[PDB]
Amino acid sequence: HQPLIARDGPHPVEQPVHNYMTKVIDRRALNAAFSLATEAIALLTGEAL
Amino acid sequence: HQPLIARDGPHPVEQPVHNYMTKVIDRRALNAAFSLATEAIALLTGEAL
Repeated sequence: HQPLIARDGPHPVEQPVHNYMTKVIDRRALNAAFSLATEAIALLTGEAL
Repeated sequence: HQPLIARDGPHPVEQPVHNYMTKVIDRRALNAAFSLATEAIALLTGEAL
């Protein structure tokens, strides 16, 4: 809401202005990288023992 | 396990490595001696007293 200042004399008259605006987000879908090993995750998570 | 940063972008999902580093031992000898004369063998033993 942009304010104004009264101006004297032979001048244009200052009018109260407002500005309404919107944006959008941006995704940029992030990844990672993982590597468990064969004879590893099954062995230590309940496949035998 | 090396520090990884989750990566964005259109790249191929980069190759994940989580392994056990193997290293090479060296063998070093650190040799040391001391003499012992023709005395202190007939001595120290009862042989010459």
